[PDB]
Amino acid sequence: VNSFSGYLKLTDNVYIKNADIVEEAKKVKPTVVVNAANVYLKHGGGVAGALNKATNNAMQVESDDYIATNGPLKVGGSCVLSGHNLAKHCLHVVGPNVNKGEDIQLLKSAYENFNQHEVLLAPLLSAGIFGADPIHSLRVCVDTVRTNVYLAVFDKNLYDKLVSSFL
Ligand SMILES: O=C1C[C@H]2CCC[C@@H](CN1)N2c1ncnc2[nH]c(Cl)cc12
Repeated sequence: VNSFSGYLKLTDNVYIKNADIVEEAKKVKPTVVVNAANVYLKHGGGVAGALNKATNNAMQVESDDYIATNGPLKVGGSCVLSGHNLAKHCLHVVGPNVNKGEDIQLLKSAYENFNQHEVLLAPLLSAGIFGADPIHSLRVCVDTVRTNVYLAVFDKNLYDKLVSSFL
C-alpha cells in the first residue's frame, strides 16, 4: 500500500492520473520523482522547468555542479540527484527530443531507467515540448517498465485521450 490517490489502473504496475506533477510531488513526497531532463540538465521549460521552479532553482544549482563534474548525460540515460522539497530523489531521465531529430527508438532505453526503482512518480517521456506522440510514449512505458509507475498527465484533454485510446 502506498499514498498515491485517485489514479486509474492501466496494468498490473502502471497507474495514470490527470495531475500537475509538481503538485502531486509536493503532496505525496514520493521516494522518486522523474524529471523530463535534457543531456545538459538545463531545466528551462516543460516538466523540468516547472519542477526546478518549485525547488526555487536548487535543482538547477545541483545539476550545474553535476554536469561540471561528469559532463552531459546520454540521450536515453539518467542520473539520480536530490528530490529537494519534492521527493527523496529525482531521477533525471533523457528521452529523445523529436524537435532535435533524436531517434525515437531511444525512448525504450529511457524508460528502462525506471526499472532501477521500485516505485516512481513520472511524466510521459518525450511528450510535451519533446515532440513525441504521448500515446506512443504510454505504450512504450507499459511495455518497458516493470516497476510501479504513477504517471501524471498535466493536460486534461490529453489524459482523457490517453485513457480512451489505451489498449
Ligand atoms: O500532460 C502533459 C504532458 C507532460 C509532458 C510535456 C510537458 C507537460 C505537458 N502536459 N507535461 C506535464 N506532465 C505532468 N505534469 C506537468 N506539470 C507541468 Cl507544469 C507540465 C507537466
